[PDB]
Amino acid sequence: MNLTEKGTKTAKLSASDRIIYADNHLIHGPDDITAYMKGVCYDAAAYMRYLYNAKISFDQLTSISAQNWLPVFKFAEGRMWDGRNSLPGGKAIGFCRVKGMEFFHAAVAVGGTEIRAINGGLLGAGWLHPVDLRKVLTQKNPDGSFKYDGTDIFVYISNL
Repeated sequence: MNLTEKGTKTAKLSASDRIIYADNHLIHGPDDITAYMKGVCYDAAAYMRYLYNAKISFDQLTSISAQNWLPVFKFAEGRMWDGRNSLPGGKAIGFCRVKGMEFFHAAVAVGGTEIRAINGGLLGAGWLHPVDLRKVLTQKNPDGSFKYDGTDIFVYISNL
């Protein structure tokens, strides 16, 4: 992804300082992830995982863009959200159509069932406008999918 001047400075902090930085400026606001990187939902999620010391090199951060994060997140290899329990703070949350497991959105868990994201409409339309998944994904199917916008989706917690 492309970084801003501020996103570059923040990315080159030590692993320790990056965690402290995310906690103080981003996971609960008041900063907007768009002030750090110029990407879309997947890049916002990857940037936050990188700050929390995920297995992402600076070179991967500054060369992988948008959907190319999908083989790094490996969402379908993670834990399915059961629709009721808390999401682990700072983790990447992936949303896919059941049919073909086609991922269309990524968010960041910020506590309980709340998420921050960009470019996701009802699943997060701005980093500073958190969404409670329990308010949006209320109807759960026998397969563990949820009814969303006329179709069925899975919710996965990336291990990244």
